[PDB]
Amino acid sequence: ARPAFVNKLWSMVNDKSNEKFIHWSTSGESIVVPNRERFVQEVLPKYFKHSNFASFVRQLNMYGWHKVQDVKSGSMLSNNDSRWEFENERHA
Repeated sequence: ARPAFVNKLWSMVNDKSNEKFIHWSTSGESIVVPNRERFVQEVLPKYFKHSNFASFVRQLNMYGWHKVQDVKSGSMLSNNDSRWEFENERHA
Protein backbone atom coordinates (compact mmCIF):
# COMPACT_ATOMS: atom_id res chain seq x y z
CA ALA A 1 0.00 0.00 0.00
CA ARG A 2 1.68 3.26 -1.14
CA PRO A 3 5.13 1.96 -2.10
CA ALA A 4 8.23 4.09 -2.76
CA PHE A 5 8.12 3.02 -6.45
CA VAL A 6 4.69 4.53 -7.27
CA ASN A 7 5.64 7.51 -5.04
CA LYS A 8 8.75 8.30 -7.14
CA LEU A 9 6.84 7.74 -10.42
CA TRP A 10 4.57 10.72 -9.60
CA SER A 11 7.64 13.00 -10.09
CA MET A 12 9.33 11.34 -13.11
CA VAL A 13 6.21 11.11 -15.31
CA ASN A 14 5.59 14.79 -14.38
CA ASP A 15 8.15 16.93 -16.37
CA LYS A 16 10.95 18.27 -14.12
CA SER A 17 14.17 16.54 -15.28
CA ASN A 18 12.43 14.99 -18.33
CA GLU A 19 10.66 18.23 -19.25
CA LYS A 20 9.59 17.42 -22.88
CA PHE A 21 10.41 13.67 -22.89
CA ILE A 22 7.64 11.79 -21.01
CA HIS A 23 4.03 13.07 -20.82
CA TRP A 24 0.58 11.61 -20.07
CA SER A 25 -1.43 10.14 -22.98
CA THR A 26 -4.45 12.39 -22.34
CA SER A 27 -5.51 12.55 -18.66
CA GLY A 28 -3.73 9.60 -16.96
CA GLU A 29 -4.45 5.84 -17.03
CA SER A 30 -1.59 5.60 -19.60
CA ILE A 31 1.91 7.02 -20.27
CA VAL A 32 3.43 7.83 -23.71
CA VAL A 33 7.09 7.64 -24.80
CA PRO A 34 7.51 9.80 -27.92
CA ASN A 35 11.33 9.46 -27.88
CA ARG A 36 12.32 6.29 -25.98
CA GLU A 37 15.90 6.82 -27.24
CA ARG A 38 16.71 10.18 -25.58
CA PHE A 39 14.53 9.08 -22.62
CA VAL A 40 16.27 5.80 -21.60
CA GLN A 41 19.80 6.99 -22.52
CA GLU A 42 19.25 10.23 -20.52
CA VAL A 43 16.46 9.39 -18.00
CA LEU A 44 16.45 5.68 -17.03
CA PRO A 45 19.93 5.83 -15.49
CA LYS A 46 18.97 9.22 -13.92
CA TYR A 47 16.75 7.46 -11.33
CA PHE A 48 17.58 3.72 -11.17
CA LYS A 49 21.41 4.03 -11.43
CA HIS A 50 22.12 1.56 -14.32
CA SER A 51 18.85 -0.31 -14.95
CA ASN A 52 17.33 -1.08 -18.39
CA PHE A 53 13.86 -0.54 -19.95
CA ALA A 54 13.20 -4.23 -19.14
CA SER A 55 13.69 -3.59 -15.40
CA PHE A 56 11.33 -0.56 -15.53
CA VAL A 57 8.51 -2.72 -16.97
CA ARG A 58 9.16 -5.35 -14.26
CA GLN A 59 8.42 -2.86 -11.44
CA LEU A 60 5.28 -1.60 -13.24
CA ASN A 61 3.94 -5.20 -13.23
CA MET A 62 4.65 -6.07 -9.56
CA TYR A 63 3.01 -2.75 -8.51
CA GLY A 64 -0.08 -2.69 -10.79
CA TRP A 65 0.96 -1.04 -14.08
CA HIS A 66 1.60 -3.19 -17.19
CA LYS A 67 3.24 -3.03 -20.64
CA VAL A 68 1.40 -3.30 -23.99
CA GLN A 69 2.61 -5.74 -26.69
CA ASP A 70 -0.57 -7.27 -28.16
CA VAL A 71 -2.10 -7.11 -31.67
CA LYS A 72 -5.90 -7.57 -31.55
CA SER A 73 -7.42 -5.32 -34.25
CA GLY A 74 -4.80 -2.74 -35.36
CA SER A 75 -5.85 -1.59 -38.87
CA MET A 76 -2.17 -0.79 -39.57
CA LEU A 77 -0.42 -1.40 -36.22
CA SER A 78 2.61 -3.70 -35.74
CA ASN A 79 4.93 -1.30 -37.60
CA ASN A 80 6.84 0.63 -34.89
CA ASP A 81 9.15 -0.19 -31.95
CA SER A 82 10.14 3.23 -30.53
CA ARG A 83 6.87 4.77 -29.27
CA TRP A 84 4.28 2.87 -27.18
CA GLU A 85 1.70 3.77 -24.50
CA PHE A 86 2.04 2.15 -21.03
CA GLU A 87 -1.32 0.77 -19.80
CA ASN A 88 -2.52 0.68 -16.17
CA GLU A 89 -4.13 -2.78 -16.55
CA ARG A 90 -4.11 -4.94 -19.71
CA HIS A 91 -5.41 -8.23 -18.24
CA ALA A 92 -6.01 -9.79 -14.80
